[PDB]
Amino acid sequence: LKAQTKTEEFDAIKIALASPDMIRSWSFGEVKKPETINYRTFKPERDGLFCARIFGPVKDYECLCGKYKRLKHRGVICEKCGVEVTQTKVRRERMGHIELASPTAHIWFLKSLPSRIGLLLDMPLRDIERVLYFESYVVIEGGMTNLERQQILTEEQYLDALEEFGDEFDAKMGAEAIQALLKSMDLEQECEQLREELNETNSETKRKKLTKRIKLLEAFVQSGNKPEWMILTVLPVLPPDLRPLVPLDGGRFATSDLNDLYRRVINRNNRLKRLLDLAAPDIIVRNEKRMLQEAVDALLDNGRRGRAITGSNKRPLKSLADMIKGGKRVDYSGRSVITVGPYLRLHQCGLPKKMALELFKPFIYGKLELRGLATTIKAAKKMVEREEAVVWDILDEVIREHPVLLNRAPTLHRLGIQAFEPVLIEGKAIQLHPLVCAAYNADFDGDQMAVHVPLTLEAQLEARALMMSTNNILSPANGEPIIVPSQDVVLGLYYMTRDCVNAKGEGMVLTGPKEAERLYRSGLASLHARVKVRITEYEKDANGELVAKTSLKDTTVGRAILWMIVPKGLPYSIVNQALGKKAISKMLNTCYRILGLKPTVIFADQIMYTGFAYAARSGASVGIDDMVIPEKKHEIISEAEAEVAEIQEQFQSGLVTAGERYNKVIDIWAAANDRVSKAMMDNLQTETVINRDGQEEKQVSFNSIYMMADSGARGSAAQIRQLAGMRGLMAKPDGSIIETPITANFREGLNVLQYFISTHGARKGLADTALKTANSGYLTRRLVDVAQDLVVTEDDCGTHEGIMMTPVIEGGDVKEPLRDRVLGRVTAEDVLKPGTADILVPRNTLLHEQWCDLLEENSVDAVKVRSVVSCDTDFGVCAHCYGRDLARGHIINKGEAIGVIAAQSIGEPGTQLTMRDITGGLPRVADLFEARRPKEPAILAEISGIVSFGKETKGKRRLVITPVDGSDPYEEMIPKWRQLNVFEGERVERGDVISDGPEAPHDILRLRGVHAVTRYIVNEVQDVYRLQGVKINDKHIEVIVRQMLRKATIVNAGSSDFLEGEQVEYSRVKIANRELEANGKVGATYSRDLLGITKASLATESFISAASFQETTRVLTEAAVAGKRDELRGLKENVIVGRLIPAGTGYAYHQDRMRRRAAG
Amino acid sequence: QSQLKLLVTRGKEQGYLTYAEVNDHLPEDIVDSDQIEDIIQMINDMGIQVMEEAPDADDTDPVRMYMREMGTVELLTREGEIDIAKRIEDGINQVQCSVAEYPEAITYLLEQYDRVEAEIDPELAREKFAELRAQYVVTRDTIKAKGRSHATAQEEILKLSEVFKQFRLVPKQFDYLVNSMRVMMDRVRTQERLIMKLCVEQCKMPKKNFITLFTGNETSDTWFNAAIAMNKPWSEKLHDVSEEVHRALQKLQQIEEETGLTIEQVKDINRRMSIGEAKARRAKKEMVEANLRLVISIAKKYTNRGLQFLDLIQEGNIGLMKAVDKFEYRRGYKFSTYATWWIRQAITRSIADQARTIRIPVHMIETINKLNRISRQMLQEMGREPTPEELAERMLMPEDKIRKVLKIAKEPISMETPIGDDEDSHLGDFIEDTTLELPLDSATTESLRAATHDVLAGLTAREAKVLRMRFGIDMNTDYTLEEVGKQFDVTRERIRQIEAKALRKLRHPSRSEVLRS
Ligand SMILES: [Mg+2]
Ligand SMILES: [Zn+2]
Ligand SMILES: [Zn+2]
Repeated sequence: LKAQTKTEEFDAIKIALASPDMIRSWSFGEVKKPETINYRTFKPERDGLFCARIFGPVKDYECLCGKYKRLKHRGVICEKCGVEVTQTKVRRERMGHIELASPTAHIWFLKSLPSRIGLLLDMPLRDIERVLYFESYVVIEGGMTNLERQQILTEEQYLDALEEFGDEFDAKMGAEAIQALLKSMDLEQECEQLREELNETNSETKRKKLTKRIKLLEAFVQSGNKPEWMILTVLPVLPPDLRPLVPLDGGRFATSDLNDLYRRVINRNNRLKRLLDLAAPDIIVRNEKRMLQEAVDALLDNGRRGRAITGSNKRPLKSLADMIKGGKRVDYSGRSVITVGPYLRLHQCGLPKKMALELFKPFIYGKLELRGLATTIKAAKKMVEREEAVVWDILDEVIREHPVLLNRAPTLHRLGIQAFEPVLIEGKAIQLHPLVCAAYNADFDGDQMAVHVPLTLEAQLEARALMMSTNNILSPANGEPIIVPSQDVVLGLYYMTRDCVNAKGEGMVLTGPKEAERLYRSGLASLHARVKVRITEYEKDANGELVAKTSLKDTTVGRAILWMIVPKGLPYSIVNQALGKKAISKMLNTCYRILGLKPTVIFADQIMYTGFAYAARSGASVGIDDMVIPEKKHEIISEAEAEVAEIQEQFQSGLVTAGERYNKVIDIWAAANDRVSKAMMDNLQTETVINRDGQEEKQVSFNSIYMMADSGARGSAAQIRQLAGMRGLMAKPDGSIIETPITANFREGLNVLQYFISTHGARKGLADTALKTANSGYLTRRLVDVAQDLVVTEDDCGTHEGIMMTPVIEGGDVKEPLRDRVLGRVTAEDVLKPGTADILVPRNTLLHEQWCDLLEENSVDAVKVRSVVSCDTDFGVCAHCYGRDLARGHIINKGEAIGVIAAQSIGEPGTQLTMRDITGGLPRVADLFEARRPKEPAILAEISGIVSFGKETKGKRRLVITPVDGSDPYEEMIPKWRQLNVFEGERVERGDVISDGPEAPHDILRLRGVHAVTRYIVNEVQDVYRLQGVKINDKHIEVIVRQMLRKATIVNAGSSDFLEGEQVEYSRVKIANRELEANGKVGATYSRDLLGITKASLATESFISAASFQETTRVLTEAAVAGKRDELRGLKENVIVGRLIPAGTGYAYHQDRMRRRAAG
Repeated sequence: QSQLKLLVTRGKEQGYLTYAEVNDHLPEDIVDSDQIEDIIQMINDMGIQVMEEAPDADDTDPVRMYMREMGTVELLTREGEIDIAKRIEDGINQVQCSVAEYPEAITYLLEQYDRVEAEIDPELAREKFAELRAQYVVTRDTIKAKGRSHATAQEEILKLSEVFKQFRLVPKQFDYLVNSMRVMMDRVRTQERLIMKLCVEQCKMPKKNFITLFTGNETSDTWFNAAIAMNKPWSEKLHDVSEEVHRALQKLQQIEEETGLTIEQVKDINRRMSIGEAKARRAKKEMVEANLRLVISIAKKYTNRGLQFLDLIQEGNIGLMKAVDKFEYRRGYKFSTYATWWIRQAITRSIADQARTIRIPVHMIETINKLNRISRQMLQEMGREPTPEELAERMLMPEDKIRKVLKIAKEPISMETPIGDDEDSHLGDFIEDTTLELPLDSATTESLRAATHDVLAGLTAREAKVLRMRFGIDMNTDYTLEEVGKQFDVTRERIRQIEAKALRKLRHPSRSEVLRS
């Protein structure tokens, strides 16, 4: 016994046509005058676009005239002027209407791609429907003689036909004619007869138009809308505040264009009404009716046909549709230039005093009046406005454990916004932790970040348990750590290793911490010698705990003191025995997998502090003498220019092919470039001599430059090679290579010539950078648009099937192994063992248990693993099937948001992808996702049979292959162009190569298999990441491939209607509920279908979601025709409506409300 | 064929959607803003099947389509026009005479004249209205006397008609009368259609028998009782409608008594009036239709001034439509110029008002234009810009009046205007709201309520209520010293004494002090 008649909670929104009476329901009056505001009093006219009686009062509670003023009469209307005196926001929500004389056609249902009003009626758009309602060619409305039912007549034909019969087939012209046409139309009886006729002895020569309209006609009638509402007789009016005319500065009002529109439509409408009472010349009235049509069509949606100008602006007018067709500013916000803060922790950030003061203004006020100090609220404002010492301490109180999350401009992935604990800093700049400075891809060139204050209570907890930086240790893309130490610190820890012989060395042994006293107290060096000390190791096994292990190893001074930082567990010493390079992060990762969060977090702060300090102690610089050139430079160059000299002389005397001597001399310089590059590296690498005890020995150069390169810290071979070696082959704007490489280098002088050559490289470098940077995001938008709706649900289903994971082997002819692609992966089912037992069924391959997959030798290189590609889940994703890979170490928490995290990780490294039988680059990634057929598609054997020619070029034709065996034949079509690969008579299998060329994913999925096509996409999209050298997990590629195969096509006979291509969501859920419902024969077998990102994203349930990205004018229209309703589970559509996100912190909310909507 | 084959075979798929290609490979007048959206819609999105929906959908302008129907010239000469005008006057005269035939139109005009004198020469009014009444009172007597069996009696009736035709009535009067007569006939055919619907359908009486019977008297029950006494199978059903037919006949006879006219002829006079209506209306339409050109030619000069071409030529059509009404062929003046003024006045009296979004009076428009017309010379007849003080000096108005006039000019500006050309600017996006209050301001007002609600607690009842009621708080309507002095016995000064004492109390608490500012 509910039936509440108020504005409560809604579970869904519906969209449908509006009856003229439907519009009347919103009408709080009828606009009748084009008048807006008074010319003198600046007061709302009587019944104009801005009435006070109709819409709302200007001032808050006082009426128009002034008979009633204060809150005395908030429910009663005025005596002299019917002005309901409530609020002024009423003027922001009130509707209102205009009632036209003759009917008018709605521009949308008229001319919006498919003519809805036409296709519903079966009639031409800009051809017949135009000449019939613009008063040109009268139309019929059903006749029982001579004339059909919807033929078009001229004036001459009209009177001739009228004279022959007449007074029994009456059929008007224009707008009201189409109304009687749509009104007279019987959707019911036509839906029957259309079903009868369009099924009688007709092959595929008709079924197209047949199936289309009958599905459309069936839809509209069931939608609830009467085709009468198509062309309106009553056009509703937009609330005044949403199109105001507000006085700016010193007169000069500023209005919206809708006032221009509404004013025109009214004027044209009234002249129409006035002419329908005076003398009515057919030409005059009909023209005015066409002009009302012009006015209305322009107001609803300009588009489209000329664009109504006026308003003095040479620019068109912003109509209703154009105002809703195609960013979100917020309170409690701020931004500032960022700066490094070494003294910080990993969960802390430097937030400026004056900045934080104005940011927590509402919190400072409350706490002030809470404690005392301020007598009242306004006392606090005056108290902080006059920054009164005591206020700052209270500020130190409110920001205590109140997390503030930071954000940088280009937010590619999840680690763009991370939370910290606010730390007051006397300054106007925002300081950041130098570790998470890499996740942001942020530099201190002058880059500036934004800050947000989680106001809500749980919004603070969302920030602390999720967006807090300390929970984001690992990258969501690849399992490896993301806050790993960078340039400055890493050279620091590399300088803390690097065993140097003797030189204040000697093996004076002690016990760890005491060595620290040794280093500060001089005497001994630091990079020596080696030297031995007592290492107290700790290890665990089986029953865990800790097992000590004191011993005597030969480390160095650096390795000894550095050992103090290392946590309780770990292998110890050996992690420090190496150096600082990539293992610097390797050490961090292993610590996380064997320890946990906290020990790893503090370990990072410690390793950060260590690097900076000792690096500062080291003092590695870069004098001009640090980048030494090889002595053989001038030698090698002369030799190369000697060789190329001999070649040019040969070209002079014919001999060698002069057409391509360009290529071979390039190889000479290219060889020459490598010779200098190798020579420079071998020299600058080792060098040195030292003098160990009895002198004479060799290590590796301490050449600062080299140390930086041999320890990450922005120092690669190519850059170094340009420093001392030479800038090699340079590109030419043509795309060709110049045959005179820049022999010189940056250490040396550079000629004006070769710089003007290298200028091209830089220009095309920055420019190409500019394109792929925006093209990267252009991809991410498509990735998200299709994927941001699926979230890991229904816990963990059954099923065992899943792609057999195997090490990516190019080693067929090049040797290149990678076998870490199974970890945190849930097992399919007991994947054997050269003997027996071993691996369980649903056991996820641990980080330590994948290392156990080496104890079973190189024999075991194949394991079936549950993937998002499979998983007999319905509208979500099984937790087991996914994995675990997060910044978190466990499996994904139920109700995460795989889609967005997947897309972000994929489109994040897009920044480092170079666009161009190998396309290569970001564009290559796009084509694989779009599932596009190659420019020269290969062909496959659909059914295994015996190959034979099917009439040598007898068509048409062009060769023909026909693999027939067992039963029934096939006739494939070869276009002579391109050869073959299987002679006649030979037998083929189900999907064999007979073109040996590029494969089409459509054919692969269609014939080879789903595991095959998904394996193809993943292994082919990864292959473009290998070359760019960007690590990204296969799961996320599989995730987008998941709903890349969202829908299918049914082929047989079921409750679903055959030709319709529907998604396996409804398909599986309906085929499971038909085997045991009445009969499996009332259902068919479906067939998976490959569709690209865009083509897949195009299809989605919510009509609100679609109106986000795709053409709103289309989607909103068609979704209006049939009484559709969003209800209401998507992410995107549930964001614009501004409610809880059906995932993560929400999810639980939606599930409760989802089940709640089962009573009715 | 051409378009279909060229479009499909070319676009496969034209790669980067080469729009600027096949649009040139299309017929008809090019450079349109209509055919554009119909190609951007098909190419992508619903590919493959969309390209088959296009051809099957392929298997324009207001003004250009208006000139099309106006193309039907049917122009006139001095002979043609006067001919049409002659038919107009011919139609009109028959209407008035048909009205003059109506005795109740004369008697009502007589009745309403006595109303006028009971409260343009008053004696002249008393003159002609006396003449009409005289001819009426002499014609009225020649009716029942029956002397001269409506032959010479008919002569005095038609003489009375001419006397009525001498009267030059007002448009509202003629329309009211004519409308009244058609309403009367509406009641007549109401009764006729009632008798027919009751006797023919409900009583199963054939339409042949009903037309043969009723057409006679149509009022007396001589036809009804003879239809019942016919002993036909459809005669016995008439008994179930005797009261209805009787009631209808009695009311129709009542109408005979109302009009004082023969019911078997009221249709005749009303018929001829209707005929004339169609005739005159017809000719006037032909008139407005023929001189349709004149509208556009003169409206072309008034173009572009806050109102489009269609609107201008539309008021010129209603401007022309009025001119045709007031004109006679018995006039040396032609129609070509007389209509032109009415059209000029028609649209100029429309460009004046329905042009700018804000209202404006005609004198404003004339004053504003006069200012511009004057200003265009001051900067050209000198060399420098026209100063506002000097420009106001060259006019009858002072100067501040001119200043306020310029504050009404321009539409003005629309919000959707790009400004800083960002991504993307709009003037209406910078417009701040001021009707809303700061949340800070709203919070303090609430705390203020709490402050006052808590301070009046540390007061006495005969002091809290006193302070509360006087300055009107938490009770809406505030009262005065008397309305509070009456409810507390002691009047005026006593209550003001307490009111001041309460204010004395608030000289130490700091709450309301800081709330002040
Ligand atoms: Mg930067
Ligand atoms: Zn009022
Ligand atoms: Zn699953």
